[PDB]
Amino acid sequence: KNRAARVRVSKGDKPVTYEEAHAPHYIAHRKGWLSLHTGNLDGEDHAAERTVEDVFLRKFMWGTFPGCLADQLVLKRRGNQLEICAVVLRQLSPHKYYFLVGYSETLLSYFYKCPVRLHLQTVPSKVVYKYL
Amino acid sequence: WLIKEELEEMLVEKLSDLDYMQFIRLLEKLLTSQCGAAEEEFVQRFRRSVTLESKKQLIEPVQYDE
Amino acid sequence: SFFTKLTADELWKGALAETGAGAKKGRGKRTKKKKRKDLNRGQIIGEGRYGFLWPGLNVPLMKNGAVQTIAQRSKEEQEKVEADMIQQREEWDRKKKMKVKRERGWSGNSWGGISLGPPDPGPCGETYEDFDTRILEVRNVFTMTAKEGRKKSIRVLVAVGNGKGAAGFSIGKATDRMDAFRKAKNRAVHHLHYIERYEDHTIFHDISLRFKRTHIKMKKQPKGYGLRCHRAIITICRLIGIKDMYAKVSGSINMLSLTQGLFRGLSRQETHQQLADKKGLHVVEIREECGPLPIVVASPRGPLRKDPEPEDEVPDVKLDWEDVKTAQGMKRSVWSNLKRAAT
Amino acid sequence: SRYSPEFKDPLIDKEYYRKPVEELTEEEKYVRELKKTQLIKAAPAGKTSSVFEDPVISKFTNMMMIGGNKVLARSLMIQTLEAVKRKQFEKYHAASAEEQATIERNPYTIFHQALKNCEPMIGLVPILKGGRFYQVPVPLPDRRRRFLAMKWMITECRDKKHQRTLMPEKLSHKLLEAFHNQGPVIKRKHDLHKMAEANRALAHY
Amino acid sequence: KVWYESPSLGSHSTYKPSKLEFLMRSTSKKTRKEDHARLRALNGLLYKALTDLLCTPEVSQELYDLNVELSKVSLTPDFSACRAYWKTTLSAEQNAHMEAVLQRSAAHMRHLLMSQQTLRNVPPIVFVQDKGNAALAELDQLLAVADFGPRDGRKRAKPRLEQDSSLKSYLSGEEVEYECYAPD
RNA sequence: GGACCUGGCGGUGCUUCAUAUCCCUCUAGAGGAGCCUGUUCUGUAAUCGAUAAACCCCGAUCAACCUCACCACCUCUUGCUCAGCCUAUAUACCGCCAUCUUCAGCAAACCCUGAUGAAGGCUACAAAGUAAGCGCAAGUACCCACGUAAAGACGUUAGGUCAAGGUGUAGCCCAUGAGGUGGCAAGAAAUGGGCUACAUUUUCUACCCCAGAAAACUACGAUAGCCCUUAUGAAACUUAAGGGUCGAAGGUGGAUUUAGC
Ligand SMILES: [K+]
Ligand SMILES: [K+]
Ligand SMILES: [K+]
Ligand SMILES: [K+]
Ligand SMILES: [K+]
Ligand SMILES: [K+]
Ligand SMILES: [Mg+2]
Ligand SMILES: [Mg+2]
Ligand SMILES: [Mg+2]
Ligand SMILES: [Mg+2]
Ligand SMILES: [Mg+2]
Ligand SMILES: [Mg+2]
Ligand SMILES: [Mg+2]
Ligand SMILES: [Mg+2]
Ligand SMILES: [Mg+2]
Ligand SMILES: [Mg+2]
Ligand SMILES: [Mg+2]
Ligand SMILES: [Mg+2]
Ligand SMILES: [Mg+2]
Ligand SMILES: [Mg+2]
Ligand SMILES: [Mg+2]
Ligand SMILES: [Mg+2]
Ligand SMILES: [Mg+2]
Ligand SMILES: [Mg+2]
Ligand SMILES: [Mg+2]
Repeated sequence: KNRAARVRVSKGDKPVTYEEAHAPHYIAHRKGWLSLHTGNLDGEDHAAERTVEDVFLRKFMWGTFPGCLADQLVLKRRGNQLEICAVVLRQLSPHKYYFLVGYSETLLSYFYKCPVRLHLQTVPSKVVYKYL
Repeated sequence: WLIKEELEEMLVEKLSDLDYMQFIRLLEKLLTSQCGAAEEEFVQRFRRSVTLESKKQLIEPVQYDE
Repeated sequence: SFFTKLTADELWKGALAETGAGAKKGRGKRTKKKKRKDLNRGQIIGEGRYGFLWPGLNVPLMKNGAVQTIAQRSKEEQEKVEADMIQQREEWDRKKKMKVKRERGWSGNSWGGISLGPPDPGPCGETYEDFDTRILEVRNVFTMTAKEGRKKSIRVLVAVGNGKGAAGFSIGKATDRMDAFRKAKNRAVHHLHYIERYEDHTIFHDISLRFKRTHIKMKKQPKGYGLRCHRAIITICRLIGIKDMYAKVSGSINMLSLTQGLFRGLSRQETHQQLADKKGLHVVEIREECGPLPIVVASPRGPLRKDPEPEDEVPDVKLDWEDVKTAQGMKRSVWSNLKRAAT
Repeated sequence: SRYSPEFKDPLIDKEYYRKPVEELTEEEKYVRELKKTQLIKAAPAGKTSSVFEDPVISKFTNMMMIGGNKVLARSLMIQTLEAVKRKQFEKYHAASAEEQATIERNPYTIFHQALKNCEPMIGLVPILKGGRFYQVPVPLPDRRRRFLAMKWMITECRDKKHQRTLMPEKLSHKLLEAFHNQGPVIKRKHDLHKMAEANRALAHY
Repeated sequence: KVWYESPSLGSHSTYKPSKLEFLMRSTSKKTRKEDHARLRALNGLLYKALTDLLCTPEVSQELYDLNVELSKVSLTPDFSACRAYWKTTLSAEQNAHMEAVLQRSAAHMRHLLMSQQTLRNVPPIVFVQDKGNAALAELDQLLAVADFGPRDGRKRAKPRLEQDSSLKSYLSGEEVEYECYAPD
């Protein structure tokens, strides 16, 4: 039986998001990609470097906004700009979100030597697609 | 005849397969009778026209050279 | 390596080992079990070992109307913070260690006799706060299955009652013991019997019946006698509202046969008014504490017969040798009439 | 198959279409109006409307084809037909006016009659009764008889007994032998029948 | 009843073996053990009915003279046709004559079964020659025609005694708004 | 010990089936020969894992050093790391999978029957079942609506993997950790898979299908052996390519067995 990225049936009490509810074979059919860049296009270079950067940013944001992320990050690259789009919860005070936005944008801009912007969308609770 | 999934929408209910057959067997039993105009508009509500594509080959235009 | 690290959920799912051939068939038993702990629980965003004070994250942004600057706690001031967090961790552990202990049942490891509370409120704003639920039997049933071998399910017997004559029982079956508890108690309140009680404390007459192989003999008793009955009958009688009764259970001591045999016998007891109506005579109670005073307990609603009830010089009623052996004093048992706790 | 079940096989027969309407029956009229609504498979590259088309030779050619080499299989077939015809023209010119009348020079007539002389009427197939397989002499369907006459002819020519003889010379020699009720392939037919007669008592299995 | 069980709850239900019922029957339904008995008994009646018709002179003088004997009769559970196996005679030519007479008679036989209305709803009757002698007939017909050529101990605990602490965990411990803009 | 239920099993009955499918039928193979490669066994100072179906050109879309985890010898000790460990346990696990599946079922929550026993719950001219969800299906990808992919639940085999990585428990910490040099990986033998053949529907050349020669001890046939050269590399009797020399077994392969609509 296939296991990869499959939330398995339970008793009907497990809330899953739209992304979590779709196995890998639905990628590009029902669900899109969580990162968009040019490294994986034919004739394009530096796919290895874009991949390492993406793995880091997901870990960095998970631990930088602990308990706040309500969904996976959407990473967008245009030119040398890096845009990080995150769906977050509404538990932390707005002051702490502004601190972490200023802190994270600056630290990541100096780490990867590119202008980095972080876009936060707040939701009252994790958006549930279905109960598996 | 309309399919079970189309009957299940006219009625807005869930139907069994044998429920569908019983309804069709009862409509066929109505056509064989001397059904009038009032009994003919009713049966056509459950008849869906089948649009058949023509297998006739398309003819290319006849052109002329210099 | 930073990139080889995983999230807490992945780490606990692995460490706990709740999914696996060990947990499929309970092939592994857990006297020592890894217990999940939330390690982000008491953690404050911005607080680290170095003790830096970040304005707007872990300390207030403005102080005295001016924006605070980056600062660091002194070595001494930081030890106190660390010590305070360790104590808060043991205090939290102490709060979880302090769990209110619930009363036991017929025995320390028995489920029988334990209250489950009132049945759940029905969908249409129905409530059963007046009813109490008691467990009578919790059994592990083992089913041999075509592909999965021996599987373990739970059969539970529970009784419900409001203490004012309305009581019932239901069987519950589920893979989990707490789902069975829900099914039985909720189902029991839809199969309630009404039990007639003499003066709201005892039965109307002696009841002797057999259900399958379980024999139950019940005796009407005066106030203050208490419930001197099989422990399950005691539990059921408290739900019904019977305070004074003697019962003797012989033959097969099957909890289910005993429960439904008991409810069958208590539901078919003729009251004094029913006896008066059936025979069109007065029902007169003679009490030795009241001497020869005749106390009419029930009178027929319809006309009153004029012909006395025939006085058979000798009744052809069947007697219990146990009752006769006792009345004569020939019944000697070291276990009868023993001192017991109030029931 | 890449054809949905709705696709019908093509009917490649010029005469079937030029037939006048009046000659048609009410059943044949229905089949013709029906096919106008049906999906038709593309005609295979093997068969055409050519007047020289022979389905039996086309089948024999495919049973000789090794590894999809139709060009070579077809070349061997036409070389066999040319070799048969030349052997008969040599037998014809060397014969007397009386014998000439009995000498066949058409290789297609020889090819068909040679195979028909090798078709086995009855075969041995193991029908099971009582927990054991008994080679019961069973009738052979028409398809099986024609197929066996071809497989036996092709097998005999591929036998290693022939040393350095090219296939068009071997096959032509076997066809003319079988055309005269002589040869190894004819013996295989006779022996199969004789074996089926010795197992007549086993027809109950 | 007998050791053979006949307590069917739906005993009074009217047995309706018709081709139409099969199309409205639930294939999901699983046949009862006694459902076969109703089919088996009907097949016995069809055997007795055909067998008796065969031996009476009047129904068909051609049929009576043949002295046909039926080996077996099994109606299809589909109800499309009533299989009627007829024992094959050793005489090769006589197996064709008997078969030909049966096929012609079969059409009239179906109407004559409606005379016995209880068996009225009979499917088209089909006669099958017993291959025991018939299969050999085909071979011997080809055999003569054919050309044969010019002749010449880890302790396992009891599952019921397995100890559990679910109660000990239960008895040990009872298990453990205004929203405004710009809040300060 | 009695009765009954379930499961397992039956040298257990009947019935209908399998569509490249259990048997026969159809085509090309394996089983015999050489070679290539895996495994076993033996051997070696000298890894490990897989290993009936469901291992055996398998982890490897790949080992001359490196890789490397092995062996021998030498060396280091807060050590690339707020150490390290390819040490034990896949019968503690996550992760990713095999398998039936070339399946169609699993199932919460309710309801009813059996006296409220373990248990059971279907009949369409219907007799107690209703069922969210999951799977199938649908949809999508590829050239269609076909086909092929993909998908394929729950459960089965404590199936595979602690040596992808991570990690529970236990163990090592001047060693079970780290580094350096050199070295191992052979074949009495057996066996799996594959390649090349045994030739004439062939071999060589031209050509890419109207040709000329070859055709049994100078034929067909080694991608083997031996010798030389070249390529890659710091390093090549070793790896690969090419040339020369050599011209062997093999003459179409028993029981048995594989794949294909
Ligand atoms: K059994
Ligand atoms: K072979
Ligand atoms: K696993
Ligand atoms: K591991
Ligand atoms: K470990
Ligand atoms: K081989
Ligand atoms: Mg798979
Ligand atoms: Mg105790
Ligand atoms: Mg071999
Ligand atoms: Mg090995
Ligand atoms: Mg091993
Ligand atoms: Mg292993
Ligand atoms: Mg295995
Ligand atoms: Mg080395
Ligand atoms: Mg090495
Ligand atoms: Mg080591
Ligand atoms: Mg395992
Ligand atoms: Mg499709
Ligand atoms: Mg697939
Ligand atoms: Mg699908
Ligand atoms: Mg294992
Ligand atoms: Mg070491
Ligand atoms: Mg060579
Ligand atoms: Mg060099
Ligand atoms: Mg040579």
